Amino acid sequence: VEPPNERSLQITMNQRDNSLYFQLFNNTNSVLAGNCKLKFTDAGDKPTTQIIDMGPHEIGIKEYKEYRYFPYALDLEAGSTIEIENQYGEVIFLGKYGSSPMINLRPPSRLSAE
Repeated sequence: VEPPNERSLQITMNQRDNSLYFQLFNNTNSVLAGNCKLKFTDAGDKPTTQIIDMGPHEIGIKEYKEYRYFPYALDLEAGSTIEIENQYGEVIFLGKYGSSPMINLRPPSRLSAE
């Protein structure tokens, strides 16, 4: 069974008039790093080149951030996948969108498992 103290990362989305907002909620028990970038996508089938930057600023635990991009008058759909590419350039957390704006993320690659 998966290891304990196994937290995750949630990210909320909110599309407005030719614009899209993405909120983060470091639910981890460690801490978030900066100089990261976001690799959000409308849905996944035929998304856009929507690419946001996390800036050099980092995020802490139980923290929170709000990134706004544009233009973007699209229509979010169930599938909107996201990816947080740290300074390294390799996504660490990813998650899709659905009914709710906020959806768990988690790494696309396993970390450890007994």
